[PDB]
Amino acid sequence: MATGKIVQVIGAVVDVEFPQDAVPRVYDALEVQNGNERLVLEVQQQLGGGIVRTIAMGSSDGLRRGLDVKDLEHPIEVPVGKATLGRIMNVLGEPVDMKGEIGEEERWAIHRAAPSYEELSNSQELLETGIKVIDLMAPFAKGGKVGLFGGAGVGKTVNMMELIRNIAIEHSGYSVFAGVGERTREGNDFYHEMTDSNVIDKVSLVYGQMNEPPGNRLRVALTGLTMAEKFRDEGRDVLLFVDNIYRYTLAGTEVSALLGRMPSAVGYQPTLAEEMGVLQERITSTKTGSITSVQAVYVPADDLTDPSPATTFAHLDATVVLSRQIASLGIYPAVDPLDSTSRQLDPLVVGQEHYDTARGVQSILQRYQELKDIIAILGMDELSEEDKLVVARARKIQRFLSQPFFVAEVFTGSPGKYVSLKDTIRGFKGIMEGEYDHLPEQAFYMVGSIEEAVEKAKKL
Amino acid sequence: TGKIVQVIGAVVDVEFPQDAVPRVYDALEVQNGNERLVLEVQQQLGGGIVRTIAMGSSDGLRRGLDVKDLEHPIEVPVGKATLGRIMNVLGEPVDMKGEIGEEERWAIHRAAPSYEELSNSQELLETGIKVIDLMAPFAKGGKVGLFGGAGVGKTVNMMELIRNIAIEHSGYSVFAGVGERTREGNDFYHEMTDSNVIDKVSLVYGQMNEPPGNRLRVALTGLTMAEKFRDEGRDVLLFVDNIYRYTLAGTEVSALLGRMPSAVGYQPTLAEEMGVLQERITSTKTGSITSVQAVYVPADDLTDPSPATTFAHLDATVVLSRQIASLGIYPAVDPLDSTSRQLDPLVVGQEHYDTARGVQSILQRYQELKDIIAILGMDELSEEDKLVVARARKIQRFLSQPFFVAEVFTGSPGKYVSLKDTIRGFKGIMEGEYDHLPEQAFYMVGSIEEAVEKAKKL
Amino acid sequence: AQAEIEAERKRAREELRKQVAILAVAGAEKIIERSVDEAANSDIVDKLVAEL
Amino acid sequence: AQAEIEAERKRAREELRKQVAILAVAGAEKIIERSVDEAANSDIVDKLVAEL
Amino acid sequence: EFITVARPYAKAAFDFAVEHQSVERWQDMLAFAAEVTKNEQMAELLSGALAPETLAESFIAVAGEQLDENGQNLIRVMAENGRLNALPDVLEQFIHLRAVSEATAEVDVISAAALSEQQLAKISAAMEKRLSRKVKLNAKIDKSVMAGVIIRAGDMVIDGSVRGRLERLADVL
Amino acid sequence: MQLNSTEISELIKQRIAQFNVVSEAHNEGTIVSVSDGVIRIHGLADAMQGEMISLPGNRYAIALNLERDSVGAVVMGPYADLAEGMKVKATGRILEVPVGRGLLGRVVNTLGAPIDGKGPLDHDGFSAVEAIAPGVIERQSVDQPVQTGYKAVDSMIPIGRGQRELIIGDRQTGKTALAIDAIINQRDSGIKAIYVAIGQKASTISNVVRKLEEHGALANTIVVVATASESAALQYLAPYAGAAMGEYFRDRGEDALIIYDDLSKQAVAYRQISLLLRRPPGREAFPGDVFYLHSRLLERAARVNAEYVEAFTKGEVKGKTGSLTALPIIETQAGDVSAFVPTNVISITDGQIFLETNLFNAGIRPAVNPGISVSRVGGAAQTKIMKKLSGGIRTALAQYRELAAFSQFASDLDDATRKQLDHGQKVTELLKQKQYAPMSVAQQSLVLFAAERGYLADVELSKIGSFEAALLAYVDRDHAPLMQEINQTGGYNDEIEGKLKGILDSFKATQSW
Amino acid sequence: QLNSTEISELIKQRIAQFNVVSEAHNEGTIVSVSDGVIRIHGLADAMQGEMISLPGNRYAIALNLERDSVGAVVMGPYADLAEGM
Ligand SMILES: Nc1ncnc2c1ncn2[C@@H]1O[C@H](COP(=O)(O)OP(=O)(O)OP(=O)(O)O)[C@@H](O)[C@H]1O
Ligand SMILES: Nc1ncnc2c1ncn2[C@@H]1O[C@H](COP(=O)(O)OP(=O)(O)OP(=O)(O)O)[C@@H](O)[C@H]1O
Ligand SMILES: Nc1ncnc2c1ncn2[C@@H]1O[C@H](COP(=O)(O)OP(=O)(O)O)[C@@H](O)[C@H]1O
Ligand SMILES: [Mg+2]
Ligand SMILES: [Mg+2]
Ligand SMILES: [Mg+2]
Repeated sequence: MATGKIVQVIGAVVDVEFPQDAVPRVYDALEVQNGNERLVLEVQQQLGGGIVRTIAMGSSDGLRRGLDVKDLEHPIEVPVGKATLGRIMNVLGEPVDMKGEIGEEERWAIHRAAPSYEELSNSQELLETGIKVIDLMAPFAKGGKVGLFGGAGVGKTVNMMELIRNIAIEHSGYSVFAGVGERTREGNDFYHEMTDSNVIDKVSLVYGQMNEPPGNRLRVALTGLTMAEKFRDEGRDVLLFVDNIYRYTLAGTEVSALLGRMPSAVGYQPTLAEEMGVLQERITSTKTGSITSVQAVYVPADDLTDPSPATTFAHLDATVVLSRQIASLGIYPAVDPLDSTSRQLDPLVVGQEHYDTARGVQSILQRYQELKDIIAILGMDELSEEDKLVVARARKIQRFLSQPFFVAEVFTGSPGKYVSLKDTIRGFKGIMEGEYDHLPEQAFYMVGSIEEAVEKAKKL
Repeated sequence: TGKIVQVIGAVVDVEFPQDAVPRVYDALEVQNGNERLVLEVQQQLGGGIVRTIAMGSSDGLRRGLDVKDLEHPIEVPVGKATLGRIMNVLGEPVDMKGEIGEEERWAIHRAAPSYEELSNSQELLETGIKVIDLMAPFAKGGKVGLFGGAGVGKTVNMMELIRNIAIEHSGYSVFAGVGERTREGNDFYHEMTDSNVIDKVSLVYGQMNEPPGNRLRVALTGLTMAEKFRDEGRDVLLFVDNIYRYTLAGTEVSALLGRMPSAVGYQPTLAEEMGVLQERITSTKTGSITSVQAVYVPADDLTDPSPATTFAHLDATVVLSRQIASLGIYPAVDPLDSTSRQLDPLVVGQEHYDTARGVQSILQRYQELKDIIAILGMDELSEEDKLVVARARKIQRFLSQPFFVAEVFTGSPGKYVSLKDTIRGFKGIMEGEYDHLPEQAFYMVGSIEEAVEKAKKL
Repeated sequence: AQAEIEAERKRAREELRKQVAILAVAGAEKIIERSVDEAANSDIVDKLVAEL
Repeated sequence: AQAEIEAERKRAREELRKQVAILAVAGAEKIIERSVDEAANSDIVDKLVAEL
Repeated sequence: EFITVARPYAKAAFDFAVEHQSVERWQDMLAFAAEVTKNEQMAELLSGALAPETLAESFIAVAGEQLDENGQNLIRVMAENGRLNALPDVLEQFIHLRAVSEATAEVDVISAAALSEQQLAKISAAMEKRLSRKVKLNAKIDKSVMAGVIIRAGDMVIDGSVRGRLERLADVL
Repeated sequence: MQLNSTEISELIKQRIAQFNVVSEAHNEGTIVSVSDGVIRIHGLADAMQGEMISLPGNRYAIALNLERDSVGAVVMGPYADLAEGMKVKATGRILEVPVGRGLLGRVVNTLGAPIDGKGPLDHDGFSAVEAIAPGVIERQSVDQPVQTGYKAVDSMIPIGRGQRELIIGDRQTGKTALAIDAIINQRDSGIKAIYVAIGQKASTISNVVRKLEEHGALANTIVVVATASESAALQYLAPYAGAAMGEYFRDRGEDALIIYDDLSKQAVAYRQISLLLRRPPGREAFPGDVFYLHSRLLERAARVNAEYVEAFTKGEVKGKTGSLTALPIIETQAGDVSAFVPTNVISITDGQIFLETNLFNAGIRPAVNPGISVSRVGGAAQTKIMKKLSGGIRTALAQYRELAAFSQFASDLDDATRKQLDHGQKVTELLKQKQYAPMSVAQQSLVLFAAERGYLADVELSKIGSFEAALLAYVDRDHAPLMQEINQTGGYNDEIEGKLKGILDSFKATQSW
Repeated sequence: QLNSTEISELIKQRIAQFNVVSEAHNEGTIVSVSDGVIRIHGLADAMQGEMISLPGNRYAIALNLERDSVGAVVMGPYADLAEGM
């Protein structure tokens, strides 16, 4: 029987009054008929007597004051396990690929506590990406968390596509893709990319697109985490890709004002750090299984000061910062070496060879960033000859960090390149010393290995 | 019939029997001591309460005063009976002459003309000012806006536009003083009467001393008179003394009306309040209104919401810069920000368009060089960059001009310049015909002949 | 063309004066649901010519 | 110009529709109020309470 | 208006009156508590800054009829929260709750004439069929109705009038 | 003419015959307050959110706040005549607009009532103003061109059929000019056009419609208007009415191009509505759900696969993919992209075109900044000839600007740097283009072939413009069959390169600039 | 005009016997749960910074002593708490 009644509808937030002895628990699901369509509500707050404030998992349009609401005595539960592979699902775990019923054996609540302190692991096995700047400057480890920071239009999506192509096909294990707040076009293109390359059988996709109401976006990320946690607790090693962590926080901001909370900072909800931590602390590798995750992070107006990116910085292990200052020059991947960093970049993992190479590159680029200001007004003739040589070799290293990517074939009209870590280290050593002092700057731009930059120089 | 129940600043709440509640924008009336006060209805609250703005000083009002419900909005005299007379927001005569011989009264709240009625026109209207009709020329029946901060010459420029246009033009004119200096209204009134041009001009004055309701509604009063002359089929000139004061008088009352603040504390209705006023100032297939408006820019912030909203509503925009004015270049027009719908090769023709874009390009390049010049000095520049600077400085000086209303300030006779002389002069400067004259030769000269005659005596 | 259509306009007004009476009676009978042989056609014709 | 005149034609037609309809129902109000009958009023009630 | 803050008290009072089988007395008591609220001098006192308990005891002093320890305590509760001016709206919601509980509806019928009373028998039967409640009629004659009748029940209306039908057809431009 | 008015008088007589006498039943409320276009209604227990509420006269309101004991609603029209105690009836209806092919060449308001005065509409029924976009499985990848006719945009920033491309910049930088040129160029491409005007002054709309009428574009275009005089509820809905009209073509295998003008003024009207309804302000005083507003507006523009079209048309149309392309316009105050509305719209769209004042004053018009401008869909949107040539242009030009900055005080210039700087200046000069002068595919391809094969290299810079004009005239008179081949196919081959090489060699020898 | 803990069954309790102070000051009931904060009715002897014991061997710190209720912050998982505890 249905036992509650809608008493307000303001925007996406619905208030329901139940009898005072059967009030729904927090995060319980509720059900109502919005005409023909069934609608689900998630309980956020218990307030007053018998009244609960809820977020609609769907459009509020057509709701009336007075509609009977059924009390489902569980939170939102989603299908998990092998049945999800090759399927596209919405936030509620319903198929949206037309292929038919999921056919699950088990369903899990999307709300659950993080692993306890005793369960964590520190198995920092190095992982190669095949990308120059990432493998040198910000080396991955299996089971770690990676963040691709950047404002709009800097390369987060194609970088994540390149990483998917390289590791995810080679991984030999299941993968979960959470399209949090994603463009619908891009989800379609990714689905057909995975189907045509015939790897879709190993991946399960959860999509909450931009057009959907705030609740769907707010909880789709937790649905994806729940599937990844199901595969982890089996003992498998899984890859988790998140389209954009920022839009989860933004949906929280949308609902927060209507949930009666006073605002804080730059419009953000007061609970920003709590919500971020509660999501992020579930994405970890335990002693039973490992989750490796790549997360794209929107940076509003490239202001890395803004509370959402500034807050997410603390939760990651490797952080790659994509800068529009570099992207304006068209030199993709546009990774900033002076801002990107990783926990794995110390000699006890990387070895002294790799550590020394990376620190040398960082020092050279920092020095050049200082010299460039002198040049801009006083002119390069005013420098020391040592500083002139440093400027030259730094301006070469800057272009050598560029790499043509497979996935960007359409954009660059040229074939993409893959490079090993050993060859990358040798190339940067070669530029730091004299071996290539004589090549022009343009001979390095979007080349590939150092062994073919000489070839572009001969062509230039 | 009504009872006053609250008085908060300019806002008065009145209770009426629930079967008789006044409509929105109805005029109410209350006796305040030894005088009559009009209130205009803004909102209907619940339970027969109605919220109104006082068209006068609200001090001395008690609660519990009996209020009379007039059955109509504020209605003002219109037509030729208003010509040559000074009137208040309520349409009352404010000059010491007798009553206005009205034949008809119009409600000041009206709808804008329909899309079907609007008319296009491309007739360029000449002005005596070099920079305005070079950089931002405007047509008969269009809108012109003068944007500027405090004390940069909006009024002086508008007075030159009056002198030239509204005296070579033959039809009627309406001048609306909105929240500006009373001294300037009296000065304008007299110099109109001394010139015996007053009998072509209707003047409505809502100056700063007035309480907020008057400054709020006086602009609509002026528009109502201008619409009467337009609908008669005439060609009319409308001058608005400061449009910004209308939005500011909205801001002052908005909080007392119980409306949440927006943006920089503006009323949430800012765009609609400005739009409904601005859309009524339009030329029509029956008759044409030409409009010049001063637009005050608070704290010189051209990105403030009020100037920003005003920019979309105008056909020609002239932006006055304090930084130029402090050089003493008058009129202080910024040619890199001033712009017009009419600067288009089809309407102006190719020579004018090419000259304007050349001037614009050289001045932009000079802006690009000034940051180099500030640190290094000019000696580091290239020999072509030095020529760009040498010509840009002369262009900046040649945009200056003596005004007749500025005869009292400068002490030197005013100048009227034909458009052909402007195009010829700037084309000559950019082509380098005058590269041998000093900069001082170009400052405050009417025409290029006067520049060469000044150059002979340096 | 404006002059042409104005002449036809006054002609059409003369024609429609009759038709509007059929609107009056048909609307009265449809609105009152059943039919009614009302007598006082003076009111019909008074409106019919007066406002037109 | 010619297509303009054929647009103006429709603009002329619609206004006449509007005029005749409004003035006809203005006449019909007079006609119907003057033609009220108690049996017809009772038949309106007997209709609506039969469907209600 | 006080409706939203009056609802909780109205429910509590009706529930209590149901338990103690005193609904009728409570109605006649709330009528008096609402009527004292309307008096001039008492209204001035209610708008004052008296501490809750002093106001409550003065009000209870004027409200002598009130059943001690039940209605007077309701006054004390409302005086803690300063809702006494809501009493005209704490009443009438009590009446609404009573009418719902008694499954009874006032329904209104407006016509160009005094209806034939046989028509009213049919109308009352029809309303007791449309709504599963006993229906009290308090019909009216109205000049605005050209002919026919308007039936109004709660916030539902069934327009059978000639006026409404005309202005419904005149809409068909 | 007017005898046909007697015939339509018979039509009025038959209105009575078609009318229905049955008494309906409806839910009722009373207006309890009126202020600034917002009304509070007591009653209406059965009102739904987003429902049309009907007022005295022929006026409507949209129910937005369904609070306890009151409904808050916004009036879609002049509100000042409404009064407290007026009865109000709740319909069952959501808002719908007329839609169909007859709308083309008409100017209509946000409710779809014609305002051009060209008589009543012809239309194919009504469609809901608020509607959900096609899901992931129902879309198809964007891989067809929509030609702008501008060298800069079509070369550097290609727009595909189904893309959302933001036009962003400060005031008076050419934002509207670009969009109406994009409309004008569709006069013969088969793509239908919709121009939505939010908050503009009506005479500006009349002028833009006049320009559309001087060219051949008006017959292919729907103009939807909500002027600055109209209520904030008639604004803020106009984009959705335009979107419904675009969707009619999208869901029948036809292409539509919709230009939302000043999405920012939609945001401003929505802020007015939200503050008058006392909803809590967020950042910069906008409500929090403004992102949801713009995102659900812009996610409707999509390319749908043939299966969805067949299902929608019930088999009447088979094998055809429909597309709706959106070109929203945003105004920045001082190039400040960090404002709330610009950040949201930049997050949503598939790219942006930055127009900026420094380039415009320098005479670079259209003032497209090659560095901060981008198109996510990419060469997939271009024809093969334009793809092949244009790939190099935009990144080469951006690095040209960097190199010029670094060079500004270097006196010795190495030959590689000198080549880059000279080429960058000549390409920068080449992309300037006059208003209302769109260029076909063959013309753009020819001029880019002149640039990328170095035929410009020796040509002195001011003469580059006359070089382009003379080359177009020469090729139009002498080599038109190749222009037809390129415009129709868009193909590119070794014989195409050879024929273009021969044409450039022959022009540069025989002709004069 | 808005409600401040004016809920039907508490009001009915007071109507029956206004002097509910007869019940012990030591205890109270949860009347709201949201975002880790709970509002408690009762606890007349609560004091600033006092530990309040919750079911499940949990605690909350009393931070707002208000004229009708105590606002307390839960020192652990809170999502299972319910009004009437
Ligand atoms: N053309 C001019 N020649 C010389 N001086 C001028 C000229 N225009 C303005 N000024 C100087 O600027 C002063 C202020 O001018 P004006 O009153 O027109 O400014 P405004 O911008 O309209 O000011 P406000 O905002 O205070 O009304 C004049 O009194 C005069 O000293
Ligand atoms: N390609 C071009 N070449 C030359 N002039 C141009 C070009 N494009 C636009 N213009 C001119 O620039 C001016 C402003 O153009 P437009 O109205 O399109 O700008 P906008 O950014 O949309 O303006 P607003 O903020 O007023 O709506 C006009 O005078 C127009 O003629
Ligand atoms: N490695 C690359 N090669 C070529 N183009 C790139 C590369 N990285 C980014 N881009 C350019 O950047 C555009 C947008 O990048 P994308 O990752 O889709 O943006 P966002 O980071 O906002 O998701 C691409 O369409 C392309 O034009
Ligand atoms: Mg990305
Ligand atoms: Mg002044
Ligand atoms: Mg524009």
